[PDB]
Amino acid sequence: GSNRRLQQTQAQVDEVVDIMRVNVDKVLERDQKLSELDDRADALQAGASQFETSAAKLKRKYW
Amino acid sequence: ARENEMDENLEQVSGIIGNLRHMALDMGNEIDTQNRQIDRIMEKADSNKTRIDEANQRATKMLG
Amino acid sequence: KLGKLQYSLDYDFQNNQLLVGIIQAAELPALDMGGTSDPYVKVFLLPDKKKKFETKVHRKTLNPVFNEQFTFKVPYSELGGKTLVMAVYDFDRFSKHDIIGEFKVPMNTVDFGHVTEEWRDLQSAEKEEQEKLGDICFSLRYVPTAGKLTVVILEAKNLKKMDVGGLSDPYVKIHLMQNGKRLKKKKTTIKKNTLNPYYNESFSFEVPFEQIQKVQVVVTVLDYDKIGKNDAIGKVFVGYNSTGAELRHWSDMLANPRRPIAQWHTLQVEEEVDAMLA
Amino acid sequence: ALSEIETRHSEIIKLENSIRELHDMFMDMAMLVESQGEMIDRIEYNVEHAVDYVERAVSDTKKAVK
Amino acid sequence: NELEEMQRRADQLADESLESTRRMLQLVEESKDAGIRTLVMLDEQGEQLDRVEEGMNHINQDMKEAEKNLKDLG
Ligand SMILES: [Ca+2]
Ligand SMILES: [Ca+2]
Ligand SMILES: [Ca+2]
Ligand SMILES: [Ca+2]
Ligand SMILES: [Ca+2]
Ligand SMILES: [Ca+2]
Ligand SMILES: [Ca+2]
Ligand SMILES: [Ca+2]
Ligand SMILES: [Ca+2]
Repeated sequence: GSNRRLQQTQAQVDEVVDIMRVNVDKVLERDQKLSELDDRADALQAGASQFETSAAKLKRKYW
Repeated sequence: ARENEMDENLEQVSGIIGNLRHMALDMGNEIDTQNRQIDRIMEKADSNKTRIDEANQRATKMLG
Repeated sequence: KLGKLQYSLDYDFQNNQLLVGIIQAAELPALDMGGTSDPYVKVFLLPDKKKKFETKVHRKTLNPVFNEQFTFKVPYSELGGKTLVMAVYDFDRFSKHDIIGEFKVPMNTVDFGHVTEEWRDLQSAEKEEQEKLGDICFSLRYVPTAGKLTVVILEAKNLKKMDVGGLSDPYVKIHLMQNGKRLKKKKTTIKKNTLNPYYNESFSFEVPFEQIQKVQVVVTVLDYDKIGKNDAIGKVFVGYNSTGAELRHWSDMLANPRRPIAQWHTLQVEEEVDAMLA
Repeated sequence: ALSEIETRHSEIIKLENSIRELHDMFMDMAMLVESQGEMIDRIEYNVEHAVDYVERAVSDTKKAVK
Repeated sequence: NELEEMQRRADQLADESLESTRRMLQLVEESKDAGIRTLVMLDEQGEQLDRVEEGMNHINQDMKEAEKNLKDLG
């Protein structure tokens, strides 16, 4: 039918709307987790640099 | 007939919308797996942060 | 040599019809036999695929006079989207009827309120490369240190009809070829009854960076037939002896390590591709 | 009837608006994924520098008890 | 009367619906392209996340070795 094509297409469209909305919110959560992992990564490399400095001190001191 | 061009546009739109449904689904699955992966990476990040901080603490204490 | 054509044009608003006049063509090349040609004029509307009209055959004349008129049942509201095509053909008894020269008038520029009649110099007709076969998009990612080649078959579109009475049953088979020998044959799933199949299927191979410039990747789109040998729709190849967009994508994969590059590619005919595969 | 063609027109425009919402949703998706790609690039940078610094510290601590 | 205007109203509204369908086709095509690019970006970021996790693993092993060396110095 002619109206049935519209109803089917409309149903599929709204379905992909729901799915894509869930996906977009999932990408919001992913953005939060990536900001947190960004901060933890920067702080981690900073502390690793400090531990490299202290390790250099202890090496040049005890060797 | 113009109604024929309209219905053809409707059919093409419908099929493309279905393709967008498959794309949305695979996309969602990949997003979920990458979120779990980010969780693992953050756990390892906290563990390595603890180890590095403790090792630097003892290393600084051994000064002398 | 560019000839001339004298045409008439008028619209009948009462019966909603297009009156096309073929008067005479002038300055025709000496095609066909020696000295004189055999011209006949085929007239048709560009958007419509309706039955093409053709004038009478005039024997041995470079300046033929037709003085014929045709009628096209066309609504005036839709005529804004149409274009009139007048093609002057040459007649050959034992050979293909070579076209002498055609030209087209867009109906959006014609004022049918006043009777139209014009001389127009003919132009050499454009030619199509081949029937529309289709495009296929996929991404290429290469990491030299591990030697892993990730080919993510993304999708395809505008594929040619294969099964009789139906659209297509497409699937993708990638062959890793070298020295004219098939090595690894991978294939994707069958997406039934579609002209725009979607895969998003990742594949992987072993390619050391010492042989990267000596391997060929053959992406072949084929149609599945329930019974019999599955006819092939088209195929492309990247790597050695690659040309144009293929060498472009390969160069992008080489210039971009540890990163995927998504790209479209125009399918070519299996015969010419297999010919380009030395 | 003009009521029939007009209602058909209304349903068609409704489908168009739904497809517009899905469209803007897909574009927003691509944008967010892009920005996340940038942040991921930065995280990868920090992690690599952490790999280098950790490797240096481990080398020195290994060479200290020698 | 308004009979002619009614017929032309039917053809006009039909034209608006048809062009609406054309707009639909363009919009779903653009959505299609943006979706594909989104998928490829997700692949790149995914492999990058894998190599980042493996990097965190190597950091963990190396830092464990340095912890052992510090326990030897102690
Ligand atoms: Ca969360
Ligand atoms: Ca969180
Ligand atoms: Ca001839
Ligand atoms: Ca002849
Ligand atoms: Ca077939
Ligand atoms: Ca078939
Ligand atoms: Ca396009
Ligand atoms: Ca992954
Ligand atoms: Ca992992």
